Amino acid sequence: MTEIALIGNPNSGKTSLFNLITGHNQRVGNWPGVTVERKSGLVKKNKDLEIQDLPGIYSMSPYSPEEKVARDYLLSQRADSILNVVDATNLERNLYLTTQLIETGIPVTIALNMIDVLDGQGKKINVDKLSYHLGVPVVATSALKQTGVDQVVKKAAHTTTSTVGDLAFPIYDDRLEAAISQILEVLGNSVPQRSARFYAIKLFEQDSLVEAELDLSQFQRKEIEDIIRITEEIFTEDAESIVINERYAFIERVCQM
Ligand SMILES: Nc1nc2c(ncn2[C@@H]2O[C@H](COP(=O)(O)OP(=O)(O)O)[C@@H](O)[C@H]2O)c(=O)[nH]1
Ligand code: ALF
Ligand SMILES: [K+]
Ligand SMILES: [Mg+2]
Repeated sequence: MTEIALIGNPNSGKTSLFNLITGHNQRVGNWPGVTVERKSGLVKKNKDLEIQDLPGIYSMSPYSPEEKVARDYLLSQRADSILNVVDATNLERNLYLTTQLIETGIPVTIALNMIDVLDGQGKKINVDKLSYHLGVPVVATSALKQTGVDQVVKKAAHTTTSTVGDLAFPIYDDRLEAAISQILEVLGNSVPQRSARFYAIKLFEQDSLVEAELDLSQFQRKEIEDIIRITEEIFTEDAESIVINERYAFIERVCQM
């Protein structure tokens, strides 16, 4: 059983796609926060695949307990594949979560949803260019028009932890990359090897939840803290700002193409 997880911002159309894929009639509403818990189902056209509908999430640093459900599912390493549902009308903001999903080490396939609205707004995105610069497969989809749904399930099924070798993580400012490497060595075996980069960046971000979940040694805590301090002076900017800016700068470079 291949495990595919529907991850994306709230109101991106995850349940709409789920319902089409599974034949289900799970709750779909035109406001953020309808889906509040996990729901599994089998892919109608390919019964070997199990797909998970999860609540909308703005980032892997959750604000509400509903956002925690999606995060915990991915970090528990249950999912073989991340089907990242992206709102094409709000691309830049949706990609902020995308950068974090890749970092989890679970291969990401993008469903570039609501392509119909984008067509009605008189705009077009070079799908192949976006896919190449992002390092992940991209299929333009519409849940309304029922466009590209089967194709994106197909690709997600072929982009799992079992079929993908080395992954293409988003590369940031080289000065931050040095800090990430050092934290990766400090971390050693305190985290899964697959998700190591995700945790390393979140520890640099001083994410309270990650810090508590990992329960790192006093020696590890001192060295990370030292790595952050030095990198802050190099960047002449606070740790949270460095990462936030570096994600959006990466997003900027990808979108212009
Ligand atoms: N126009 C258009 N609307 C969509 C599309 N996908 C979903 N929707 C609509 O987007 C809203 C959000 O749907 P939903 O599945 O609840 O989003 P979710 O919170 O990610 O599960 C609903 O009003 C759907 O009718 C799409 O591809 N095109
Ligand atoms: F905002 Al939702 F499922 F209702 F992501
Ligand atoms: K919704
Ligand atoms: Mg939903």
